[PDB]
Amino acid sequence: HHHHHHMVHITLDRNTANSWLIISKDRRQVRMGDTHQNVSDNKERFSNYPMVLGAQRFSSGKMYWEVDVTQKEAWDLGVCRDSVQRKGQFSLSPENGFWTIWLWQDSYEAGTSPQTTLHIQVPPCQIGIFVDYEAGVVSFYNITDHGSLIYTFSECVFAGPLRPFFNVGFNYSGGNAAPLKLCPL
Ligand SMILES: CN(C)c1ccncc1
Repeated sequence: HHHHHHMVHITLDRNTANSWLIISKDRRQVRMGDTHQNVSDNKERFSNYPMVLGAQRFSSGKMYWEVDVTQKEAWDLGVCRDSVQRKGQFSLSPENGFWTIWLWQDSYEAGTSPQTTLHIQVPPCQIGIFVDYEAGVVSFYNITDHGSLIYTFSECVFAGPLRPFFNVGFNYSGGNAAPLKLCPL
């Protein structure tokens, strides 16, 4: 792909984070802690899952960023509406305001409803995410495999400002402690 020149500097919004997450000083890395991280509750925090939003809001234009997923067993990545539900249980779907892919149990899937199987020959260590607001497109790229396409959501109905979306996943297995990292431009 040739989307790299739309690169944006994403930072994580502490206020939106699940209370077990640990975000680095530079706001560029996040991991699952082994306990509550001693923050007050607020209506922005994702309560049920290890999720956090980027601080940046997008309502026009083309945007690109990259995320490092090295040695993780589970994660979700993409974008979402600023007004997605924070509390309780929900599915990641465009109907609920999410445009995402994930790794789960050794398979990759796109967060359609129902979910869609992805075909990845080279397990990615870094994921590229491209948003074209005007066109209604969200695309995912395999940076480890020379930028090959993973998935395109088209005919997107964003219906609001968009925020970068992250889920570090649970660590029930003891094999999923590694962070998500926003990669330098
Ligand atoms: C429904 N399902 C298998 C998942 C959804 C989101 N992230 C991971 C898995």
